[PDB]
Amino acid sequence: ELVMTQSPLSLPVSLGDQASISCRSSQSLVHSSGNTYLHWYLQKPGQSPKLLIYKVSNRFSGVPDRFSGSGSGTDFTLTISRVEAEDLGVYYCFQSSHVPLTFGAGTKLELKRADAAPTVSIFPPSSEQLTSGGASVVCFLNNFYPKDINVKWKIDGSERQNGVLNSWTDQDSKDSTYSMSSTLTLTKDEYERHNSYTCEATHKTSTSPIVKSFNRN
Amino acid sequence: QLLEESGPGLVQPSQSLSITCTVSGFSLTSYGVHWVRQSPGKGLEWLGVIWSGGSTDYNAAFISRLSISKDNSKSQVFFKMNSLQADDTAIYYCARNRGYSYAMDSWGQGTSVTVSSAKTTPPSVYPLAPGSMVTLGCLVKGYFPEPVTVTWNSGSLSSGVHTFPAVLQSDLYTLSSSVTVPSSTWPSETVTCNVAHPASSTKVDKKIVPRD
Repeated sequence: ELVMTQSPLSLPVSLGDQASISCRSSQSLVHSSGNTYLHWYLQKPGQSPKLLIYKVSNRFSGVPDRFSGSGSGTDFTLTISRVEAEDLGVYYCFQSSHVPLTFGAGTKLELKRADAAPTVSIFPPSSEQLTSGGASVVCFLNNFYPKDINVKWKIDGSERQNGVLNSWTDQDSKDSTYSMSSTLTLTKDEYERHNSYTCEATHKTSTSPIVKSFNRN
Repeated sequence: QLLEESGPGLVQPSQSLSITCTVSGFSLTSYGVHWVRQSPGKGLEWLGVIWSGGSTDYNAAFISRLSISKDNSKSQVFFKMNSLQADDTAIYYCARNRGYSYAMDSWGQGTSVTVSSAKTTPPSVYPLAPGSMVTLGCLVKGYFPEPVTVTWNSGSLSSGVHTFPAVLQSDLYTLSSSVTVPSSTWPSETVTCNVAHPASSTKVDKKIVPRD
């Protein structure tokens, strides 16, 4: 098949920096017509993708000259000479030289900021939910950076991976941090069967993990 | 140039999805129209296209259940996909082929499709109180379909709020939201989780109070 590999997956930048995003195809994108149908799109949250560069290096209508595309055959690069806030989003390369037409997996252009440790809060099941016959233990890991983070749940000192559901927010608009929510789902009998519940967060801001616990008592 | 998808929103698995793309500002006899979808699990995927000339091209992985046609005089393109499965849940777009560049240039706003056998179900809203700043929460569990809107103190408390994307569990959605306020404001001052689920016409105002 014709695979499009976009690199990098995430690209943290400071406003003003230059950014370079690459796209490599498993086969030459030079089409039999002699044209190279490699294009670049930028997509923002809640919006459809917008065309930036078509046929390797042609800037599309209304696209600022800071954007430029280059490359040939199987290697392509999109360059933003001086990054602006409005450039933040996910970039996708798209090839229409071979059917099926395919998109790269996208590169997220994100804003860098100082590293920040997560504020971790753990919550036992509400009595309301307990009455209903269920049990969810919730843990929030708020305002951290970078987004890479590892959350582990421990029940009576034993690590639990099944029954865990995680959700992550997008980079925050005001402080540029990320937040995450993790929920350990259990049967009420299971929950009542154990006493110590722990939410453990491992982030690069510390050699030591942040631990939050409670005892059902 | 303007493309607009008109679709069903909710579809049950095994059934079919029909979407009509109505275009304005240009002639279908002059520009081909592509269909592309987007889901978290598969990113952007091109489904097929109907060229100005009227011929079609499809992504081999869908051709067995996909059909695209158009009515040049009505400026409408018809998309129909059968035997939907849960992972066909996505945002479906039609986009204009920019002639000889073979790149999509004008896109429709997209129509969100959820493939699910689930029935409309209001959420269970559980307050999350602790077991300087204090973080309080709210668990909105077991609802369908998306979306629900969570606010704090009826929208009066907007800073320090994190509402997380819902996740699917047992075919129902569950999401949480956290708010962080100075500890000198809670519980001295009331903090409430406000949830609205349009589809089931329900709203829930859950006050967050200390435990035990």
